[PDB]
Amino acid sequence: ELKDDDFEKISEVFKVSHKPSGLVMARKLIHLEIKPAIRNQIIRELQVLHECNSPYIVGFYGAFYSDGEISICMEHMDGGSLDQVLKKAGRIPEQILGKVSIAVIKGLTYLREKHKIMHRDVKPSNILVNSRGEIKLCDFGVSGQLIDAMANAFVGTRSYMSPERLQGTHYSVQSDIWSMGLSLVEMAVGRYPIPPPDAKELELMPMAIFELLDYIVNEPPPKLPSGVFSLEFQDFVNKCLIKNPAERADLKQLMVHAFIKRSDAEEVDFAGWLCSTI
Amino acid sequence: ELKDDDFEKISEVFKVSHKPSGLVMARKLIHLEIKPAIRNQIIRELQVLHECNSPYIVGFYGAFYSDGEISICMEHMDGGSLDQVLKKAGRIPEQILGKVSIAVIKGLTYLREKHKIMHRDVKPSNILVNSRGEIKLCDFGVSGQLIDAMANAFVGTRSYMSPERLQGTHYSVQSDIWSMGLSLVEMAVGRYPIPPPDAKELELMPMAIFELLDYIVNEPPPKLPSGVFSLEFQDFVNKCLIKNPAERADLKQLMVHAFIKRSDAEEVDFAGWLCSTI
Amino acid sequence: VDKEELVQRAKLAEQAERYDDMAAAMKEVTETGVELSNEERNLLSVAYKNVVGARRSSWRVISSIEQKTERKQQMAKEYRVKVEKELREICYDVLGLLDKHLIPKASNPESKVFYLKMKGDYYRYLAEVATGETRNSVVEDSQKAYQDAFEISKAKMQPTHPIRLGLALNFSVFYYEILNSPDKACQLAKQAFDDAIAELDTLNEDSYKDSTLIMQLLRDNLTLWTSD
Amino acid sequence: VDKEELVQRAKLAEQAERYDDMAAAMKEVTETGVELSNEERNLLSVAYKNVVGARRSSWRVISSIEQKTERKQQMAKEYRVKVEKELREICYDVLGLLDKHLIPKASNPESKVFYLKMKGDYYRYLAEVATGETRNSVVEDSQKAYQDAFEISKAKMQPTHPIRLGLALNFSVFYYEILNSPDKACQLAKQAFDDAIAELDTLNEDSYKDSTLIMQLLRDNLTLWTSD
Amino acid sequence: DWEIEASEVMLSTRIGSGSFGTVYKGKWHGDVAVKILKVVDPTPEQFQAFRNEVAVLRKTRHVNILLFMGYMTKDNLAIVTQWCEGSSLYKHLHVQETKFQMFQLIDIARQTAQGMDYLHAKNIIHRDMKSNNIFLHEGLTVKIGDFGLATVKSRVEQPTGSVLWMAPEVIRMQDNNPFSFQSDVYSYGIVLYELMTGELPYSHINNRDQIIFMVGRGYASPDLSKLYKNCPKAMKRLVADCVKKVKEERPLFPQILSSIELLQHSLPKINRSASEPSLH
Amino acid sequence: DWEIEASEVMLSTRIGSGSFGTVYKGKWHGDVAVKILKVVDPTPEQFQAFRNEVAVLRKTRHVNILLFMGYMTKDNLAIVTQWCEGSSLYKHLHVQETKFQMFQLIDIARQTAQGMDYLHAKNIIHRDMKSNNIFLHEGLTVKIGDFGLATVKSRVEQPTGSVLWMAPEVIRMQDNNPFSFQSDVYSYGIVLYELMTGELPYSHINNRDQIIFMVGRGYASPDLSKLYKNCPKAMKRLVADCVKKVKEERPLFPQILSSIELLQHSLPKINRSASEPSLH
Ligand SMILES: OCCn1cc(-c2ccc3c(c2)CC/C3=N\O)c(-c2ccncc2)n1
Ligand SMILES: OCCn1cc(-c2ccc3c(c2)CC/C3=N\O)c(-c2ccncc2)n1
Repeated sequence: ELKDDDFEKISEVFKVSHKPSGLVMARKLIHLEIKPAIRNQIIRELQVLHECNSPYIVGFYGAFYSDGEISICMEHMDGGSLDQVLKKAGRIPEQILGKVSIAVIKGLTYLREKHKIMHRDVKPSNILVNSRGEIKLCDFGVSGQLIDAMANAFVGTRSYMSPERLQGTHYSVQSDIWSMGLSLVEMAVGRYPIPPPDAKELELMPMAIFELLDYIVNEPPPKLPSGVFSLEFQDFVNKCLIKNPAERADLKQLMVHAFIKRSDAEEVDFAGWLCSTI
Repeated sequence: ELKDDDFEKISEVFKVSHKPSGLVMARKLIHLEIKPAIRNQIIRELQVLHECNSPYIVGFYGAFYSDGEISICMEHMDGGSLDQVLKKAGRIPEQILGKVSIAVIKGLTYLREKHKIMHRDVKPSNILVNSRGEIKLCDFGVSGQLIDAMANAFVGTRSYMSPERLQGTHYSVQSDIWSMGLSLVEMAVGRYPIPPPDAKELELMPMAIFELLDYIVNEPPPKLPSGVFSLEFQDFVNKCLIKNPAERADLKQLMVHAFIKRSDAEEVDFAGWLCSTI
Repeated sequence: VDKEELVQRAKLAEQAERYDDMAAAMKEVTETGVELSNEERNLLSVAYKNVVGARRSSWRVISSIEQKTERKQQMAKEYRVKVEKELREICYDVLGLLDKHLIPKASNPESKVFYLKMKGDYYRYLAEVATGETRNSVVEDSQKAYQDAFEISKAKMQPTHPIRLGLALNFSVFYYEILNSPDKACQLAKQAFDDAIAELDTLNEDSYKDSTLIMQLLRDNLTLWTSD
Repeated sequence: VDKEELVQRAKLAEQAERYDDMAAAMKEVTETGVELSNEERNLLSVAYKNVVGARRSSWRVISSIEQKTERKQQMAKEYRVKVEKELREICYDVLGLLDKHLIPKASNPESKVFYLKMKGDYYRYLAEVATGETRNSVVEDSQKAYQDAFEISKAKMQPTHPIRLGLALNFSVFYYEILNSPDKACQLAKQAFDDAIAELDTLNEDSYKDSTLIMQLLRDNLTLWTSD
Repeated sequence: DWEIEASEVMLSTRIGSGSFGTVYKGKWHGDVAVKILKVVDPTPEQFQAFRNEVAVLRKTRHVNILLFMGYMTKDNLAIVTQWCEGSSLYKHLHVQETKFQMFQLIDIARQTAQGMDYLHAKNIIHRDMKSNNIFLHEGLTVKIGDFGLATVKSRVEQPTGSVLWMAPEVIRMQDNNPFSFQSDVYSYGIVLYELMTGELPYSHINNRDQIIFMVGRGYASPDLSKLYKNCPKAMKRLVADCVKKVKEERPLFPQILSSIELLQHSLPKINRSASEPSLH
Repeated sequence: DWEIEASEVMLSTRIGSGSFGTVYKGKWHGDVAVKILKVVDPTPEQFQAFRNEVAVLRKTRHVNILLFMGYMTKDNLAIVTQWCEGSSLYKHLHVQETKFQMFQLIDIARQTAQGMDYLHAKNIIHRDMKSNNIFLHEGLTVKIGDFGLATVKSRVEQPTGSVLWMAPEVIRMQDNNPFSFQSDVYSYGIVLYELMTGELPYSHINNRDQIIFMVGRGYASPDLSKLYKNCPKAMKRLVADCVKKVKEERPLFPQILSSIELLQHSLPKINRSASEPSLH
């Protein structure tokens, strides 16, 4: 049994630690009005998320319905999320990006092999690294009813979303893979994939949502310059980012990539770079 | 049968003539909200007023309830009422006052002997002389339910009212007689009986309601100067105006008065003085 | 002594909502043979109308369930048999009383009109369930009584009186629900309603208020029929 | 086949508001000897409660008229005799069924509590009219059943469950209307209501809503009693 | 601001009259009500009263206070406000004679008391509280009606020709400015009195100039025994305290509101003791 | 003016949230509702939005428009308005799921249409009409809720993070000022659509950024066949005309109001034909 009673607020989606267990805990206060009969459904699949643990996935704890809100019982992380850490640090080198890529790849494969469900959303703010240096991607599209409630929600400032899953209701895992490729590109560059910016900004390392979506669906996905990224890295991320699902990087050819092997072989302590950022 | 359909407005309580009979007719549009069950009562006694006619009383015609209002079917009079005619003409000589006094006296006695009901209100605006010169006093307190509705009504600017009928619920005809005596005094002087005004105004021939009522109940009724009124006239009107009901001029001693005989014997054509005023 | 006592019992029962009691009491009232006045016939109307309306609502709801539909269908059918038997018994009693003591002895025209209206109403209620030759006979008899009542009303009765208007209401509903000829209902209801319009202010307010209520009902249901 | 068919008939009847039918049907259900479940006993409760409530309201209104008051008084008295006979017959049937097939065979505690509650209710309804030795006996039996039900509830039943709360409601109304001891009603209702307050959030929302309704009723009627 | 063009308003029917005009059921974005001067002329005194009416109505925005939609100056000058379902409270008491259960009656009193507290809070004297003013929109909700001589502090007394609701000290007219919050409180008490007696105040008194004198000199007082038999005793004492002839002992509106709230908390809504309800 | 002192308001409970604040059931002369900014700071942009909110609420006085009682600047800034019985229309549709008979539903549409006509008459764009805004005070009456980004003509576009009610041309954001009366009309049509389908618009579409693109490019349209079977055909055609993707062919609010009034005049209130009623 778990409840919001034994919850001591610490910081900030509020960072509210667990009282009896002594574990610093996090609650997601994403709340809106739903029929309670629909609200019955959400908890059971979150239990399934609790019963699954992976060395590259967030800590899962049983969630529950409070007095009018849906809270989520996730683990603590001094790394917070990727958005602010990239904002403070600026840009990110190839090695860190590759290790994050293998982390998210194997986490989503763990999902696809355990919970038999797709991500249904991938976002760099949803990417996050443990204070001791572990990528703990969270908040999957596991629960259908939560996604149904989130149908009626805010507007996404930058919907890093696969155009094929947008235009056509025929959707596949390759679409989420394209989404994660876009997330990797965004965290690499450090800005939203607007058309390639000035050569000044590249040498250094407001727009409406609907026209951005139009740009994604119509214009080709942005390319990666070779003057700041290794040829294999950019080639492989572009392969992962192709709009045509035929040559989208499925899971097998995702692990095939040589830079995946380089990230596995290389040594990058996420904690060290985080403290350097912290 | 009578109705407001065959009613042609002429002038102004609206002066609205009767269409089919060819008689200029008057309607009293005194209206307020009453229970319709109470509204049943008013018409029958107005029928009794119609079936009675006196040579010194208004022409009576059957009244009725219109679409939300109580109208009264009374006769025409180019003399209108006494208020405006005294306002235009200023003051009134002794002879005219005496003839009006005998008119109102015999009219109220006609009432007391026919309809077995008291006036319940006397007012100089309710005194009025026919264009051909006949005093046609109207709007008696014949109908109880109308008086009940008029309980909830406006505030009287000058309530020429007997203090004994005010203070004590024991009331008598002598009270109405005192009221008519006050009306006669007012029409004689040409102003409300405030305490006697300056000797300037007498030689020439805004105050709140509650304190006026206090003045009536407490201070003696105003006296009549002997320099502008005949001694018998003022003496007899004062006798009619005494606050103590014991020496109030009852009907018999009302006709006893010598000036009553003088008014009967004198010749005053109300039409001539009206045209001189008109 | 019997008649006034039973009438007071009927008033006590209408203040008590229990209906079988004044149903029997007014049955005994009619069988006595005394010429019923306005109050007594009005109480007869209210009592019989409600005692049949309860069962009518029961049949309507069970028929809706039957339309919603295997064993449950059989039990709904048998319960429909029960409620139809109840309605037939009570309405047959009503009409027998009417044509025994009320209609033949009805001297004043208004009571005759009232009884014909009630007879048509209960013939209509039977037609609600009657089928085959039963439906044919009950429909013909209902129409005969209806045209009789309308003729006697238009001959010697007030057009804007409550009885004639509610008469017309029941004519219109009869034409729609039973005769299945919505057009005829439309024109008959409209023409009677216009006749009511013409002489609306001829009568007093006491009749005027109820007349306004029922012609509002006429406006409502004619709009219902023209809505289709 | 008999039990489920009769139960479906009872549901059809509650959608039809006709009550004598499932009254007889549930009589036959109980006489069969099968252990009634939650739905069947709840339907029993609703049906019997309403079939007695109609007549209870009739008696209340006719007693108010009697208090309003010579021949009319006699006829109100005889009609009161009739309605009392009806209530006695129906309630005696109810209690006989309860103590024949329901109470003795009630194994689970909750159904025992339910039956004791119903028995107390109908003993109270008799006490509403019972006088003399009749009133004495019915009052004593009602109190015995009541204290039995409260004891078994406080021994092995949820304090904030709907049955225990409505139990307490009926205890309080019994103490006021029959025992004429408003004070005892006041403290018993208040203490049970406080017990309901303490464990309000222990149960789920589905029980919580009905519990809130009935404890609002408790607040209302306790304010009624303390208003005097 | 709230100016209103003459052509847009679609006046329909003369419902009634009173208080410097006559009321019509206009049509301006749905049902409204228009208070209109019968005489076309712009008499300066009535014009100034109209301007004060505009200002005071613009000062108010409460739920239980009549919603002043606008004021039109072209042609014959008028005020357009919300059309209220049902007639005024005076009609619902002495023309409809519809029964008010003590629950409903005390609710009406509570709502109108909140309204008066609102007027007093922004420093307005209604100065004219009566039973003709109170309007009963559907659902037993209340709105305080016209504020024709209702004015702000402005730190003129007019009989307004409305007796049986005017306060004795308002009647006496000694200081030339006898309009206080307590005058409005006494008007409130009179409204409570007529609500809880079923008739107009001082029924035995008949003549108008008789009753003005009787209530003015204080010889007459409202007969508290004439109230309804069935009513909470705290409400009876509140009516008595609110109708006190002496000004300073009448309760200021926040206190009467507190007393009414206490009454609500101790309201026996059902005279009979309801038992276990028929489940679902 | 409508300034409100901090101490007087007695905030009670957090009913909900949204639209630049959170809603509390305060107590200021009876029941109210307070929209309050969660963050204490006076951010200049939110301050200016608050000032515009004050001005636009002061511009409105209609019956079917939320009654803005006041705005308090001390401490955390807030708006105090009438407390509305019952929750918003969104709750009464998709949280309460209480059935609305076509009579009641068309009444709700008529009332809210009158409200929108009022906003447009004084030249205000609501700019944010949704189903969360509509409030259902008791007696099936309607009030148009918050006007947080509702502004006057002022002759800025914000996604306001509210999809499924925003208009496609508002979504497209080409001219930098795509807020017109017809945008509000389309919001009205969407509200009608969700009222007369029983669910949110575009049920089969799920993802938010999917639905924004689908309604923006126009590939997707509301499925009119999904509406209730039982409804007047004129109402169906009005919904279709009001939901037209092309701006100029959507009807201006007086015309839709006229169509709704015609519908009221041709409303079959009772599906069955009622006969002679049980006398008295
Ligand atoms: O005999 C008269 C009866 N009567 C008077 C009004 C009235 C009273 C005051 C005011 C207005 C109308 C409009 C403006 C105002 N004060 O500003 C009403 C009324 C008002 C609203 N809905 C229904 C009825 N009926
Ligand atoms: O989840 C949202 C629930 N919710 C929001 C409001 C609300 C919405 C807008 C505004 C205000 C309150 C106050 C001011 C305002 N706009 O200015 C209400 C509400 C308002 C009034 N009575 C009852 C409920 N409930």
